[PDB]
Amino acid sequence: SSRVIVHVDLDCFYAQVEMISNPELKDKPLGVQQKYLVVTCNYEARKLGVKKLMNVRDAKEKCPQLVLVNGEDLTRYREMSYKVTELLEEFSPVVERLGFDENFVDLTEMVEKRLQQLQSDELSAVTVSGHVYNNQSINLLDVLHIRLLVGSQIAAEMREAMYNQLGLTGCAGVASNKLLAKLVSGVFKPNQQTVLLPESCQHLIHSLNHIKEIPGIGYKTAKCLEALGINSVRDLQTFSPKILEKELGISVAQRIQKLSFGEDNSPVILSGPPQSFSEEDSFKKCSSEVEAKNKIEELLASLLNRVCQDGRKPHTVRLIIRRYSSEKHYGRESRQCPIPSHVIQKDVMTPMVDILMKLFRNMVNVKMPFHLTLLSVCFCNLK
DNA sequence: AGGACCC
DNA sequence: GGGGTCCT
Ligand SMILES: Nc1ccn([C@H]2C[C@H](O)[C@@H](COP(=O)(O)OP(=O)(O)OP(=O)(O)O)O2)c(=O)n1
Ligand SMILES: [Mg+2]
Ligand SMILES: [Mg+2]
Ligand SMILES: [Mg+2]
Ligand code: NA
Repeated sequence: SSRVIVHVDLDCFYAQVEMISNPELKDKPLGVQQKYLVVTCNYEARKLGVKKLMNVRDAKEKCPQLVLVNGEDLTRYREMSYKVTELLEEFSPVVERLGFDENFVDLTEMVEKRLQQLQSDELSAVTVSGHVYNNQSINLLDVLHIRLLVGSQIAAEMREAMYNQLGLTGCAGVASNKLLAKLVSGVFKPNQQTVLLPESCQHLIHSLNHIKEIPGIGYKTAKCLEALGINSVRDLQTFSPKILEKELGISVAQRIQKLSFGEDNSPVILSGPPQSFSEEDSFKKCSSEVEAKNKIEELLASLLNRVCQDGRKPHTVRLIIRRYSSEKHYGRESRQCPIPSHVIQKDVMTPMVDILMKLFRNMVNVKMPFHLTLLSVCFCNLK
């Protein structure tokens, strides 16, 4: 039952894609901009003080000569992200995506099949590729260490193929489960890889300084733990299971406390094609109102091409909006409805827009002043 | 339809 | 910001 899981995580992904298109940017500090946001930047910019998700002002001041490129259209990042998953799928079919630039692959079978092929006296020649977390000593007679080192060799083949075939560099983490592979993959960056031997697990988990650093504990849950006086990984590990459940539900409570020890039994699952296709536009009060028709028509036009290009067809459409002000929860609202079977045919635009516009009015009272900062359209329930 | 999480 | 996943 012991697995060897690899987590691959590309370097500064959007900036990396822009640097490749336009090598004139290869040596300049570079930031990818969406509205007033520097969503990410290359490693030249992270030297000069720029952070991911820093607004343009803080970043131009921290680095005046920061070159900026617009990254609001994700089409190119999207396309590259699938070329990566597809290439990893040649190694093992079951690849799980997490966002546009991370993949997990279960290497156990590949590892076992490579071990099956080594003769008695070349087992002792097995070596690591890249870093060993916490510099831990290898024990060549420990079969778990052996299988992890073969895992590290496979990861280095995957990184070399991504570079040689797609021009992309990234990091990899090899460990016994997904949580640990993903934590260890960030230890040496950019463009490096690390393997976690089982004895250093507690060390890696206790190296985190904030409980939100655990994948699966987000903004909301962390705020609730903070309020319970839970602040370190160890505070979570040792806190009352009963009380935790009462304050967060058997579900959230029991999975996070498990994660706090480094335990994660979830399988790597095959992502395959996408479950939804969406586009959004953000703006400052631009919409009020029914020119949204324009706005909604443009989203729709690009979305229609994507779903067309996909070749499965969608059966539900949804419209998402967001309303202006204030310090409270500015949550989104939406309306969905099925797409008429006759329309399921890829004129199209006109009845698709009529539908969206109806969903629009259902949400917004057109008789008073509107109040909108976001329009989004989603196609889903693909079939 | 909303919400939590991820990138 | 501009995307995604799955759950209640
Ligand atoms: N809240 C977020 C997080 C990420 N991204 C985008 C920008 C990144 O280029 C890409 C990958 O996210 P990562 O967190 O892996 O960030 P990077 O790949 O840019 O940097 P690193 O080298 O730290 O992985 O997803 C985004 O738009 N919004
Ligand atoms: Mg990442
Ligand atoms: Mg990355
Ligand atoms: Mg991915
Ligand atoms: Na987290």
